[PDB]
Amino acid sequence: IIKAFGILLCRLKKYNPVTTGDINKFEFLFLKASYADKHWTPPKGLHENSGLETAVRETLEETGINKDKYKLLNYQKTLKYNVKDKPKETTYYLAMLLNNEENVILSDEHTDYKWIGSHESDTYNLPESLADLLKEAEEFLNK
Repeated sequence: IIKAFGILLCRLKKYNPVTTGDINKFEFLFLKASYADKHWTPPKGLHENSGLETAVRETLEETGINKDKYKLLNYQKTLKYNVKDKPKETTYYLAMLLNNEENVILSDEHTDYKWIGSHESDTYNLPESLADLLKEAEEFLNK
């Protein structure tokens, strides 16, 4: 079972079109893989040798954002997918930025970053499981 771990990093939206109803004030960091499928995902990476150690290191390497720049919230999820018919699990840990204006620094693994919401799932061509992830995360963040 191949294991990947990432941090689902959220921030507060800088603007809301509507400030009336029950709304989604939050948005998650998504990097666009520079190769192959050009996948959009949260920052993540392969376990080596704690899943959170993995998450924090790969998030650092992938975005330049260290653990001290964000607060790990009490929510997580595991997505199971088969890679070339080999069982894989990716666990994401919700974390919110302390500074809403923290700047993403990409490595050569990605070409683009966007802060998105669960409603933008299809536009970003996210698998139903990552959309589920975003949905649940928003449920948690807005409760």
